[PDB]
Amino acid sequence: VNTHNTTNASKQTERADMMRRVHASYPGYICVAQSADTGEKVGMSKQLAITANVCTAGEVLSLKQRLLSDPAIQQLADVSNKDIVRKGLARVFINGEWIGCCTNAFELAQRYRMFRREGKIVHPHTTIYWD
Amino acid sequence: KFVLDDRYAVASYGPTDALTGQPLDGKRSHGGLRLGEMEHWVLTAQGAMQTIIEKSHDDSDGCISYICRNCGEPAIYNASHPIYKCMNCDVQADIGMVDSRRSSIVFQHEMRAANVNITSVLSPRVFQPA
Amino acid sequence: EEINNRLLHGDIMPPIGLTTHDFYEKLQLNALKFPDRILKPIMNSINPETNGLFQMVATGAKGSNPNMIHIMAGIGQIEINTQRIQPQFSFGRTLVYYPRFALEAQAYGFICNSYIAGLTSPEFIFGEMNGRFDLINKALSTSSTGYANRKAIFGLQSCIVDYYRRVSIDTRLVQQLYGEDGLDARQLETVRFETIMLSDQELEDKFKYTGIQSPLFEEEFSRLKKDRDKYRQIFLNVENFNFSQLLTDVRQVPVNVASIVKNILLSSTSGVLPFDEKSILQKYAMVKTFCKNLPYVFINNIQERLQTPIPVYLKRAAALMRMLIRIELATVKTLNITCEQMSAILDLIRLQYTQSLINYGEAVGILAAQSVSEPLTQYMLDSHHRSVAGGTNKSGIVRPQEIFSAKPVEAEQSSEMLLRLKNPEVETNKTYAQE
Amino acid sequence: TIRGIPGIKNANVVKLMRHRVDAQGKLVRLDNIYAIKTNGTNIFGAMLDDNIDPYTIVSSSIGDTMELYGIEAARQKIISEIRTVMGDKGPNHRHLLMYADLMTRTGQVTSLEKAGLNAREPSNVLLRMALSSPVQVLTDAAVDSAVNPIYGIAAPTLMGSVPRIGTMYSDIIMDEKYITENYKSVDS
Amino acid sequence: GGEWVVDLLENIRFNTLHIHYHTMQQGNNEIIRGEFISQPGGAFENSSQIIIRYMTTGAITIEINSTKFSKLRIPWYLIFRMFGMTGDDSIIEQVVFDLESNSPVNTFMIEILEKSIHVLDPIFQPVQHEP
Amino acid sequence: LIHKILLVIMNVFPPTDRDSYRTKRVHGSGVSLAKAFKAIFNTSVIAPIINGFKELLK
Amino acid sequence: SPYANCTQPARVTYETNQGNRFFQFYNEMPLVKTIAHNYVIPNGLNTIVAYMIYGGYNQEDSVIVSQSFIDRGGFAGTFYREEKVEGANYEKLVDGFVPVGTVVKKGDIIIGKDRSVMYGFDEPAVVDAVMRPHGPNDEIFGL
Amino acid sequence: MAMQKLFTYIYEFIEYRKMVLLEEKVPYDKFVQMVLNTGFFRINAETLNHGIVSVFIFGANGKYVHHGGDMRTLLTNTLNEKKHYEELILIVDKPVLSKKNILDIIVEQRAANPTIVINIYPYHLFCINIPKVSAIPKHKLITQEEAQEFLGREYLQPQDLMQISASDPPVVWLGGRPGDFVQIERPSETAMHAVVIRFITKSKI
Amino acid sequence: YMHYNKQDISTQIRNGELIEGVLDKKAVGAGSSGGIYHLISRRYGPQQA
Amino acid sequence: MEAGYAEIAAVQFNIAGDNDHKRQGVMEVTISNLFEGTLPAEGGIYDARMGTTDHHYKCITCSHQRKQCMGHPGILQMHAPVLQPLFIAEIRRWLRVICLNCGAPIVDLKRYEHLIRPKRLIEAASSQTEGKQCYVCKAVHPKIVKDSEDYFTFWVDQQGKIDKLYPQIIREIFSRVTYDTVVKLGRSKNSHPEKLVLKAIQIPPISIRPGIRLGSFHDINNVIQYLVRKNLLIPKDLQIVRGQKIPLNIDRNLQTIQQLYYNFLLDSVSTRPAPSIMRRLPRKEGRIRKSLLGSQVWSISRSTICGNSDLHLDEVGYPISFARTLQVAETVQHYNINRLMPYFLNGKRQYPGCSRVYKQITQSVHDIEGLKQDFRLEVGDILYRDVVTGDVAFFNRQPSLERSSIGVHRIVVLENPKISTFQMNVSACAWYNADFDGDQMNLWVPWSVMSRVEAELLCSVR
Amino acid sequence: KDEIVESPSICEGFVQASSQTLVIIPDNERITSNVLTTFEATRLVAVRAQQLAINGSTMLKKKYSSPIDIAKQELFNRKIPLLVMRCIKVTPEGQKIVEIWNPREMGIPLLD
Ligand SMILES: [Mg+2]
Ligand SMILES: [Zn+2]
Ligand SMILES: [Zn+2]
Ligand SMILES: [Zn+2]
Repeated sequence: VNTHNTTNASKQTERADMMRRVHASYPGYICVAQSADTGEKVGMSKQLAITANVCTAGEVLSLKQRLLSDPAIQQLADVSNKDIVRKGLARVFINGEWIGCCTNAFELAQRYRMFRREGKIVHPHTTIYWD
Repeated sequence: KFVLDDRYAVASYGPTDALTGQPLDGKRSHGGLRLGEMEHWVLTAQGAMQTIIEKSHDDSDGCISYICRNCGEPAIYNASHPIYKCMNCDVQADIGMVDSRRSSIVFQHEMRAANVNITSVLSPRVFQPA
Repeated sequence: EEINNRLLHGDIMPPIGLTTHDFYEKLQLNALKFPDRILKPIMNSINPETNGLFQMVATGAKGSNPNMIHIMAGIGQIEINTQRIQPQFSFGRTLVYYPRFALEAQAYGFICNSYIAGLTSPEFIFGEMNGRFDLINKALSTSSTGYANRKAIFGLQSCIVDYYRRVSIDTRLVQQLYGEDGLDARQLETVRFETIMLSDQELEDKFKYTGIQSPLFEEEFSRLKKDRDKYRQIFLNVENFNFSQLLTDVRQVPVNVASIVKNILLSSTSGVLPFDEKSILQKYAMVKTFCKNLPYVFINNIQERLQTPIPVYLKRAAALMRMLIRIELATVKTLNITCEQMSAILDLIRLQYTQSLINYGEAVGILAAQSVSEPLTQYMLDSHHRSVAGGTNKSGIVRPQEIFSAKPVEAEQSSEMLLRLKNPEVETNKTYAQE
Repeated sequence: TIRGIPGIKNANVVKLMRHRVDAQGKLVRLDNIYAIKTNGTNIFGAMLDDNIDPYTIVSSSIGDTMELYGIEAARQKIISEIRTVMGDKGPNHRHLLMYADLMTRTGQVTSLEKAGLNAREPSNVLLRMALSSPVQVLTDAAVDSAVNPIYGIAAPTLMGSVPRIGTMYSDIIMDEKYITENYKSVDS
Repeated sequence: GGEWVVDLLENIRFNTLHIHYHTMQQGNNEIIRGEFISQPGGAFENSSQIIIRYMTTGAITIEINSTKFSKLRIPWYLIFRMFGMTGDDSIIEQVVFDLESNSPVNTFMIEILEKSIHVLDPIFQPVQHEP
Repeated sequence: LIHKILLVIMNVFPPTDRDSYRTKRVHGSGVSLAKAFKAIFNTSVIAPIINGFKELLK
Repeated sequence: SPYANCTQPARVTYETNQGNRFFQFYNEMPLVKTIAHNYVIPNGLNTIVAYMIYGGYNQEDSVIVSQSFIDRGGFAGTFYREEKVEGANYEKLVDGFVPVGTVVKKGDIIIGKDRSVMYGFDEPAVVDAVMRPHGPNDEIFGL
Repeated sequence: MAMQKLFTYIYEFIEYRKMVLLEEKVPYDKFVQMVLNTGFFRINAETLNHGIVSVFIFGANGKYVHHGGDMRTLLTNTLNEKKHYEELILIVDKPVLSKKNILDIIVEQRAANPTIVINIYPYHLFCINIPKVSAIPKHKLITQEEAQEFLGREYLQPQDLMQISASDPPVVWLGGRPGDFVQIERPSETAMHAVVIRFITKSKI
Repeated sequence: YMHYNKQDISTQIRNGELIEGVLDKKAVGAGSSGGIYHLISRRYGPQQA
Repeated sequence: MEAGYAEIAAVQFNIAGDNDHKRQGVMEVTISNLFEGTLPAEGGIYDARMGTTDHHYKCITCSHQRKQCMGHPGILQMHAPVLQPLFIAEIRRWLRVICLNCGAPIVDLKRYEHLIRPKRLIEAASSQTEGKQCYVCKAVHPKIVKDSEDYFTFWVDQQGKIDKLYPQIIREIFSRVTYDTVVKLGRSKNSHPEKLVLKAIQIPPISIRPGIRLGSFHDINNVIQYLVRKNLLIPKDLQIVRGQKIPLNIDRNLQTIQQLYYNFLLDSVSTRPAPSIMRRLPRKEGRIRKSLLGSQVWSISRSTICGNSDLHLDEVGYPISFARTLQVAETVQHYNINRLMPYFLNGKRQYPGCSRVYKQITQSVHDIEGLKQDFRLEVGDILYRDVVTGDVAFFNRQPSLERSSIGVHRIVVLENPKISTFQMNVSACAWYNADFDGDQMNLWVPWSVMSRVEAELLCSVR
Repeated sequence: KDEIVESPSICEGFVQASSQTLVIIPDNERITSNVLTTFEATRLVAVRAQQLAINGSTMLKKKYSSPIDIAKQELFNRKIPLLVMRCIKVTPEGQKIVEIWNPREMGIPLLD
C-alpha cells in the first residue's frame, strides 16, 4: 500500500518520514514489522496484515430504505434541531449522509449488529460504528 | 544484489556530455563516476590540489580558454591555423591562455546571454626590480 | 498497583506547576524502573569464564548491559520521548486490546517478558513503535545535519591560514592566530599540570630546590608560583561565565615534556649523578634561555639568532608550553640529567613544537565545519530524548538553528539564566536560595 | 507586573560545583553552593536585583549577552553554547573557536545563513551565488557593478581554476643560480 | 513490452469532515480548517471539496473549490441566505441547534458567530448586509 | 459541520488525526485507472466536438 | 521469519536503516518452517552455519563461505537479460541475429541492423534465444 | 531600580575615564527629585586634556524623551555654552532609542557641530561596573604609534583587523573613538592567554 | 556478583612489557584516547602505530 | 604568436548594452531557415561562425573542432526595442525617480547622499512621487503602474489618463538622463539606465545550446527560432510615439516578442518543460551545484568492499581486471627504459602490461595491440601501464563527512580472477565509517606524476 | 541643446592592472618559518618529479628508476634545484612583497 499522494505535495522531509510511525490503529490491518530494509522503498510503503482484506462497495440504497422504514429512525423533516438538542436524539449517518435521528443510538447499533450477525437484513461487510 | 552488476571501472576515454563536455553519468551510459562537492570539500581540506586538477580538469572537462588581457573578454586564438584576434580590441590585443573547464565556459556564456557582461581581470605581470 | 489504588481514592496531590495527570505519569514511570538488583540473577546463571555473550559485552567488543537485560530478565517499561505510550488509538485507549482508561502498567508499554522468553502481541507492538521511532529520529537527524553542514561549509570555507599563521578571508583577519595557539588538531596530547591543585606548602615542598643557596632557584620557584596563580585565575574566571565548566588541570599540549625526560632517563647509563653546582646552574640557565626563546618557534630561526622583538600575541601563545616546560624541567625534577642530556631534551622539545604547528595553506574553515557538523546527529538523538526537561523546547535542531541563524532573543526558546547569591556566605543555605 | 523580574517564568534552586582557593592556597572544589536557574533570560533585571550577584550572571541567550556585555562576551557565549550542543563527544576547542571568531569578526553576531554571508563577504559574488539564489545574486551584482576578487574555494572553482591553498599556496620558482653552476644545456 | 503493477493507494475518507489546525501556515489569518470532500453514490462519481476556514479576523468562510467558485472565501451566512434562510436567528440556530439553552458551549459559539456575522469580508462586503 | 469545527476551536474536541486508519481508504487500480481514463477520454471527447461542430457549420 | 517475537526486528535494521530475472536451481523447505511457507515457495537453503571466530575474515557482517558449497551448486542459478528493445567490433558471426549458444564478449555486436548493437557489459554472456517476433507496427523486432 | 544603579555607577564610569568632577555630588533622593521635576540630571567632568564632558541622565517619562522639540532646544542651548566640549553623553531608556524623532534630533545636532561627539546610550551600560564583569575580557586602548608598529610588522591595513563597534560597553567605558585600536586580553582554553587587536568602527545610532 | 582475578583488574605495561592485566577496548579499542596505539603514534609516529 | 600562461585575478559584472552585443557578436541572424543541406544555413541560428556541434564541420571563426571552441556569440537586430528581463525592477525604480518629459530628477538628490551607494536609488524610488512637479520643466511626474498580467509591461497614469509605456518611449526617456544623475544616485557610469532597453540582442553561442539536430522537440533553439520569426514579422524601423495609437496586430506582435524574450531568459524562475537560460543555474541539478561544484571523472572504479585480515591498515586489495582497466602513465626516460620494457613487451596479453603508447614525435596515441614491429619505446614517449602492487590509490566512501573519508592506500593486486571486491583491513573501516553489509566504495589510481607524489606524501592514511 | 546618452561598451572603460614589481625581503628580515611545511615539501617534490620526467638530468650520484624517488632523494639530500617563493603582500602601489626561501638550506618535515 503506497502513500505517494503525500509525496506529490511538497511536504516537509521531516514531516513525511514522521508519518512512517507505527500507529495504534495499524494492528490487525497493516503489518507492524519493519520493511527489513527491503530496498524497494525507503519505507513509505506498507504491507497489509496476513488476514487483512479490502471491502468492495455495498448496497447502500437497500440499507438506506431499511433504515428509513425502521420505526426508530425519524426522518429529518419530522425532527427539529431543538428536538435533537433537547430530547437527546442521536443522528444517524449512512456513508456520511445524515438520513435521520434516533432516540437511543446504542440500541439501534446493537440491533443492526445482531442483524449483521444473522447475515440476512445487513450484509456482513458493512461497518456499524457508534460514537 | 550481485557484485558483478554493482562493480564498474572506466578508463580515460568514453562518452561525454554535449553541453558541459563532462563524462556521461553512470555505468548505464558507459560514462564516468561522480565526485560530488563533498568529495571536493574533503580533498580541499586535505590540501590535495594536484589531485583535484587531475580529476576535475584532465579526467573531467578541461580546456585552455584564451582571454584578452587588454579588455578581459574571451578572445580567438588558434596556433595551427594562425588566428590571433580579439573582437573588442582588434589591434592592441594581448591574448593569455587561462586553464578552465568547459562547464565554467558554458556558465559564463549563459551569464553573458542574460545581458550580464563578464570581464576577467588577468593576474598582473610581475618583473624583478632589475 | 499501589499508585493506581491511590489514584482511585484521589490521594494523589500533584505539586506546584504539575497537573494531576503529569504527576501520575511521572510516578508510574519512576515506579516501573528496573533495579540494579536485576543483574544479580543474570550474573548467577552465567559463568564469566566460558560465556561468549558476557565476554563480548564486558570487554567492550560488542553489546551493552541493557542489551543483556533485555535479552534475558525482561525488557521493562517502553519509553518514547521519556514518556509512556500515549492513548492514540481512541479517547482513553492505547490499543484495541485494552479498555478505555486502563490502569494497569501493561496497557501503557510495560513489557514483563524478555526477548528469549517471547513477547506477546501488545508487547511486540509497543517494541515496534519504539524501534520505528528510533529509525525515524535517526533519518530526520541525518537530513538536518547534512543541511546544516552544507550551510556551515559555505559559510566558513573562505578561512585559510596565511604565512603569519593567522586566519583571514581575502586578507581580512578572522583570527590573529589559528586556535589561539597555532597548532594542528592531530598534534596534541593530554598532559596533567602538577602545580594547579597543590597548596602553597605542598608546592614549596615538592618543587622548591634547597641544595644551592643562589637566588636563581628562588626566582625559579617564584616563576612556578606565578604561573600557577595565572592558570588558577584564568580558569576560575572561565568557569565563572559558563553554566557547568569546571577547572581542570589536564590540558592538551603539543609536547609531553615529562615523557621525553623519562625516556632520556631510562636510556641514561650514568644513572644517579653526583652533586655538581656548575652542572645545576648551567642546566637552569639553559632552561631559562629556552623558555625565553620559545616564542621564536613561530618566528624564524634567523630572528631568534638576531633576537628581534617578539609580538605580544606570540608570547601569549607560547605561555602554556612555557609553563609546562617550567613544571616538568624543574631543578628538583632534573637532577640525574647531564648538561648534554638537557641539551638533547631541549632540542627534541623544540623539534616537536615546530612539527606540531599548522601549515601555511590549511583550509581550517572546512575542518571546523566538518568537525562541528559531525556530532550534530547524535546531539539530535540525545535532544529528542531530552524532552524530560519541562518548560524548555530544546528538542530537535531548534537550538543549533538558534545558535547558527543568530535568532533574536524573542525568537529564542529554552532561554535560561544562572544567578549566584549576593555573598559566598549565604549561598550554602537552601532555604535562603528558595526564598 | 505585580512582583518579580519580567521575562523570568520560573526560578528553581540548583546545586553547583565550584573551585575556590582557601587560606592555605589549596584549590578545593566546593559542592554545597546554591544558585538559581531560571526559565527565561533577562540580564538587565537580574543586574538590578540586589539579592543576585551582578558580576556572575550567566545567560544562555547569545543576543542578550551581546546586547548587555559586548562582542567578546558574545563570542565566548557562542563558544559555550556550541560546546553544550555538541555533547560529550564534541570536537576540539579550536573548531568552536573558529566558528565563534568567524561569526563575530565584523563587530556584530552574523549568522551562517545567506544574510551573514552577504554581511561578511559582500563582494564575493560567485560564492554567494553558489550558496543560494544564483539569479538574484547575479542581478544584484550586475546592477551594482560588483567586482569579485578570486579567493577562497568557490570563486576559483566557478571560474574553472583551482583554489590557491594547500600545495598551491606557495609559488615555486626555478633556482637559476644553482642550475647554471651544476647542470649543462642540452645544446651544450 | 513489460510487466507493471498498479499498487493499492491509500486515500482520505470521503463524506467525512477533517478538522486540521493549520499551524504550519506562515503569517496566515487562518487558524483552523475543515475539509469535507463530498461525493454521491459510488467511488467513480464527481466529488466536491468544501473548505471551511476560521480566521484571526473572526470570519468563518466557505470555499466550494470546484472549477467554478474556485479560490473564493465566501462568508457562511451568505451561503445560508442564498439557499432560503432569511433570519439571522434561524441561521445561528442551524449551527447551535438551540438559542434558549444557556450552556457555556452555546454562549461561546453564539459569541463567535456574532463576531463572524459582524466582521466585514473584503470581498462580498457590498452584498454583506443585503436582505 | 460548522458546529463541529467550533467544538475544535473551544478545545472540547481534538483535531482529526491524519495517521489514524479509521478515516482512510485503500483504493485499488480501479480508482487510479478511472481517473486517468476520465482525463484522457474528456480530452478525446473535447477534440471531436469542436471538429464536428465546426464541420457542421461549414 | 521464525520466532519473530523473540527478536526486535527494528534494531536488526537500525544498523541497516536508510542508505533481469534470477532463477535459482535448488531450494529447500526450512527446518523450522512458519505459516508463511504454506503460501509462498521457499527460496534458500538450510546451510550449516558455525558461530565462531575463524581468522577474522567474517568481521563487520562479513561471512566466510565454503568453496565446495559454492561448487556443488549452492545458490547457483541463471541470470536472464533480454535485448528485446533491439569503434571496433567483431561483426563476423552476427549473421543478422547471431546463432544461439555463442559466447558474447565485450565489444562484440549482439545484433546487426553500418548499424549494430554492441555488447557493453564486461561479464561474458551466452545467447539463449535469437527468435525475432513481429513488432506492433509489423516492424522487425528482436527478442 | 535603574535609577539607584545608575546613580551608583555613573560616577564609577566617570572615574574609570580618568575624569574629574566639576560639581559636588548630590544625594540619591535629590537626584531622583531632580530627574522627576526637570526631566534630566546633568553631570559635568573634565578630561586630562581639559575638555569638558557632560552626561545627561533622562527619566523614562519626560518631555525631552517624548517630543523632539524640547530635546533639540536642550542640545542647542547646551552646545552653545562657552564650555569647551569634548563629548556629550545622553543616557536614555531603551525604547527611547527606538523613537525616530529623537534620533533625527541627535543626528542633526551632530551634523551642526562636527567637532563635538554626541552619543546616546541605554541605561544598562551604566547600571553596572562593566570592566569588572567576569564575562567581559580586559580591553585597553593602544596608542596610534603602537598600532602603526604592529600593522607595519604584520603587513596589514587598519581595515583588515577585526572590527568592534564604538558603542560596545567595554569600549564606551574605555572612551575609544572611531579610528582607534583596542587590545583585548582574551582568556582561552587552548592557550591560557591570548591578545587580539580590534579596529573601532562607527557607533550604532 | 563476579570473582575478579587480582592480576586482570589492572593493566600495567612498563617499557613495552605487559607486567599485568588484560588488553581490551580500553587499551586496544578503536577510538580509545590514551590507548597503547595512541602512545605508539605519539612516540614513534602514525605509521608505527 | 603564442598565448602566454595567465590566471584570472578578479571578475567584473556589469549590465551589457546593445553596444556590447554588437561589438562582441561575430555575425547577425537574418533568416529563419535553420539548415541548408547537411551544413548549417548561413545567416541562421546554427551558423558555423558561432561554433561547431558536430565533428564534420569546424568553427569558421577560430577553425577548431567541436572540442577546443568555446562558442562564438551572435547578434540579432530587433526591429523594436525590448526591455531587459533581468532588470525590469530596476527600470521601474528609474521610472519612479526621473522626470518622464526631461532628464532632470524629480527627487532631491541631496536627501540620499548620506546613504551608502547601493541603497540610494532603492530608497529614492521608495519615496512617494506621484503628482510631484519637475523643477526644470512644468511637467508633473505621473504614477508608474506595473501591469499585473505580465512581468514587463508598464503603464503611466497622468491625472486619471492611462497610457502604455512601450520600450521605445522608455529608451527615449532614459537617454535624456545625465551621467551626473546616475552617479549621484549611487549607480556607476556603466549602469546608465539607457542601456536597459535593447535594440539588438545576443544570440548565445552554439556551445551552450547544442540541441541542433542535423537535417522531445522542446529546446531553447525552438524559442530562439520563434523569436527570430516573430521579429521578422514586425515592421522594420517601427516608430512609437508617446500617446500614439498602434494597430492591434502590431501591439500583439510586440507583446509576443517581449514575452518570448522574457521566457527565453527567465521562464519558470522564482521571482514543467519550459526551457530558459536562467533556470540552468539554480538548484542541486543546476549548472553551479552539479557541473562546477563536483564533476564526473574518468579513470575511476566503484565496487563493494569486503574484509581481509592479511592486508595492512594502509593497503587495499584491487581486482586484477580493474588493474588492467585503470592505467598509470610513465614518461619514458633513460632510467625508466629498462624497467618499462617488460610492460611494453607484455602488452595486453600478460600482466603486468600496457594499453597505450603516446609517441611524442608523432604526437599520437597508439594502442599496443595494433603497434607495428618497427615501433620502439623512445625517450619522451608515455607508456600507459597496468596498476601493480605498491601503487597508491585514492579510496573514498560516500557521504564524505570527514577529511578521512578519502584516503590513500597501497594497491595489492589480487590475481584471483573470481574475486571482484575491494578488500580492506577491518580496522581501516573506522576511517570511512563502513561495514561489510553491502557498502560500496570508489577507488581511483592517480596516473600523473604530480598527483601520485601528492597522494603518497600528503593524503596517506597514516 | 539637450544631449542624449549612448552607453559605451564596457571594454572601453576597462583598464588592465598595471605591471607589478617584485620586492624580495632581505634574508635577515624574513619572518616566515624556515622549516618547509608539508604542503611546500610535497609541491617541491611533485614539481621536481614532473621536470625529471621532462628532462632526465639529475645531480644525485645514486641511480633510481623512478622520477618520484629521484625527487624525494634530491629533497632529502638538499640537491633540489627549485626555490620557494612566499607572497607576503600585494601593495596598491604595484609591489609584490615576497620572501624567497632556499629548500636546500631549510628544514624538511616528516614526509614518511
Ligand atoms: Mg554497511
Ligand atoms: Zn581585447
Ligand atoms: Zn569556434
Ligand atoms: Zn522634468
